Amino acid sequence: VLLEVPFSARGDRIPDAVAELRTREPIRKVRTITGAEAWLVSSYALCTQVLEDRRFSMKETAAAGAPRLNALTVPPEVVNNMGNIADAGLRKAVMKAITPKAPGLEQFLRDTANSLLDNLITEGAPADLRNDFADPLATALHCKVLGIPQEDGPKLFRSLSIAFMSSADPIPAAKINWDRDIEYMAGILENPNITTGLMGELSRLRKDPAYSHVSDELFATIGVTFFGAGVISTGSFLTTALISLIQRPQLRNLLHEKPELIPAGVEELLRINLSFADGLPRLATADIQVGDVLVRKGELVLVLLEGANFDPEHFPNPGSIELDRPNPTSHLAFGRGQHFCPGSALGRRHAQIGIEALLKKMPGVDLAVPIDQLVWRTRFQRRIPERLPVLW
Ligand code: HEM
Ligand SMILES: Nc1n[nH]c(-c2ccc(O)cc2)c1-c1ccc(O)cc1
Repeated sequence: VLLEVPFSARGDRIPDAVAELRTREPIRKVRTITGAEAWLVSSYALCTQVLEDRRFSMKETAAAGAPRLNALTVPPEVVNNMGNIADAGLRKAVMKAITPKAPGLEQFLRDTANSLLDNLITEGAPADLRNDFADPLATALHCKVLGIPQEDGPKLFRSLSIAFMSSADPIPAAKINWDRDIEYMAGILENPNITTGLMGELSRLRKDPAYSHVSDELFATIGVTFFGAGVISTGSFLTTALISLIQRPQLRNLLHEKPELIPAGVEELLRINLSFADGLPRLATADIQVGDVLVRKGELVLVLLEGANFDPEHFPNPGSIELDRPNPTSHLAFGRGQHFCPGSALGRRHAQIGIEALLKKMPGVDLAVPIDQLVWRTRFQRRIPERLPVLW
């Protein structure tokens, strides 16, 4: 049969297959889990082209009858969430509220990381660094950034193992959790105690005359989607970064010894990250030449981030973490172009502070199981181990 995507849910190694495709056929046809055909793009040059040409549309991926990567877990209008935010005149305000720059926010991240780590040391090895460190760090950060109660984090988080599924078919639970989580965020907008963070800001703008015709549904949706995307993305990235560090003891020791190099190491950890389980989907809105292929209007294109980020033509010795590259932020871990991640700085800070805190508290961190014993989540939009058992 035609080559099927994805190739592997493992987030600890890139398949050899990826370099062979990039060399032989850096754009080629594949079949997705729904049985649709798509073009898989796997070189830095071609990934960048697709991402920088808006005629490859994000929004149009949601059109009825399109070839699909996977089934929607959001309303179709939510695929255009950033466009809807810009159209409501809310982009600057949202972007400002999710920077890691608010007074106290970095200290709160540090404090939270340290407390989680003290609790694991009290309890004794083995510790699970996903469920008991990275994901609670992510969840606490996002409650603080949104201005919502910390104690509401866990129930919101538990929606995410369904919300970020990569399924061939619609998921009944996704609707149940979406509607419940929208109702919660609508209640937050009406709650006078919520005066800080992204929700406190949205709540003020909602009652300002310049935003009187912005819908209550959009305001709630921003809350739900920014919580879910940020939590899943920071928690998953930090988890798989910790694997890459733990398996580079020389690097772990360098960063421990010289923590000022942590921002450069996180940037390399981003470059090499396999967190995104699928290419980023786009729908062609015109006939467009990409390499040796004429992509036709209506066809699905999948931009393979690791294809670009491990391309030796751009990043020589791609599989090695080198802290002195001349082009260190030029990876595609946060995307490129119109839909460049709005949370990028926040994501970087979360990882930096989590890593700094772990290396200080557990300088001897190591896996407590052979690496092949990690259980990789399937049929999900992220690659993540179900547990990350460590000792120190
Ligand atoms: C290390 C952490 C993160 C990584 C690796 C990541 C990665 C990405 C990538 C690759 C995209 C582009 C998707 C595409 O073009 O199809 C994206 C978009 C997005 N990110 Fe992130 N992200 C992270 C953190 C965050 C955070 C913290 C938030 C929010 C608080 C966030 C919110 C979103 C949203 C809302 C979009 C969609 C933007 C659009 O539709 O134009 N991300 N992210
Ligand atoms: N691609 C996705 N899969 N699942 C979601 C999502 C986010 C939060 C939820 O509670 C439910 C689904 C998304 C999502 C997240 C952020 C967006 O701007 C648009 C879509």
